[PDB]
Amino acid sequence: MKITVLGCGALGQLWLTALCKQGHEVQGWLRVPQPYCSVNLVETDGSIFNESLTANDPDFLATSDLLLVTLKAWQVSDAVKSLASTLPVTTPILLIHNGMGTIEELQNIQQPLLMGTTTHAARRDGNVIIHVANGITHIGPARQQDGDYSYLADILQTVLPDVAWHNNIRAELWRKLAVNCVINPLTAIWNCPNGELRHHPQEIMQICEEVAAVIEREGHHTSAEDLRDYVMQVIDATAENISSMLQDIRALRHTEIDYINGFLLRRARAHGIAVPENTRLFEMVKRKESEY
Ligand SMILES: Nc1ncnc2c1ncn2[C@@H]1O[C@H](COP(=O)(O)OP(=O)(O)OC[C@H]2O[C@@H](O)[C@H](O)[C@@H]2O)[C@@H](O)[C@H]1OP(=O)(O)O
Repeated sequence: MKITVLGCGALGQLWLTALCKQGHEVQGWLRVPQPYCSVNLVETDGSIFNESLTANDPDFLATSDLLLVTLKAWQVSDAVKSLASTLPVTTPILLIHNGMGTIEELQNIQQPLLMGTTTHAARRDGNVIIHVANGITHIGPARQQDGDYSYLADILQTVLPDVAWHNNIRAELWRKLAVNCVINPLTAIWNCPNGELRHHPQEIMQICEEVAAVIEREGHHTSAEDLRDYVMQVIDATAENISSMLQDIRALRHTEIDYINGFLLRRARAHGIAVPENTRLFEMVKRKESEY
């Protein structure tokens, strides 16, 4: 299959590598055009894939069977809209990122729009990407109009196992969002590893009470206790890690906060829910951001 991968960062190079290894015809797409896309990825078995791949070829884009989008949330919707007039109107667009609210920005996309999440881990070390952990990728329809593109899960399962189609991808994304609304801003504000959050059960539960209220009203049934329990399992699993948001703060990069607690705020507003703690996290990270 012919794929354009938008984003040639860690996740993009993971997908580009896996795709090349199965003989799919690929290119990269870079927001800041460069003559080619550098892929330099060390697999779980220590093998190296180091390859310069085509980038930003509009004819390749125009005949691609899939646009696979691996940008950070705040980069996604502008980049996708800028390509959508070139991409054939039947060609699916699959977004994989953390955070939510890009779909709300892509309502007028005429292409099938899909969203995805994965538990693969790919970490940048220098100019090298390391495939740290294998995992599971779930994809499904982004909006109610988007139909059955499960064939894409069947193809991608042979590229980067495991992949499954989930019509209720949106419920899964909300549950991930709930965890992200806790771990990311608290770690970024407190400049601590994820496991330190254990010591703030009151603040966690309060964030979870707020998120559960919003999720409930969005039509997905959940509990503050269920979200808290999932937050603690994720914290337990990543106790020593430095969060992506804290890494962003430490490196003086723009964060994903507008698509994490920011998105929660926009959805809370729309349902008349008061979210005082999420608001504080959001404003605090925004303050930290505009010191650099
Ligand atoms: N397992 C996953 N499941 C669903 N989404 C994932 C997963 N892993 C990452 N992503 C997301 O894809 C988007 C792109 O992530 P990367 O490929 O890591 O971005 P990029 O490579 O541009 O940035 C990575 C290097 O350059 C810095 O921007 C960053 O801190 C890192 O050292 C973000 O929303 C990234 O999420 P986040 O910003 O790392 O929380």
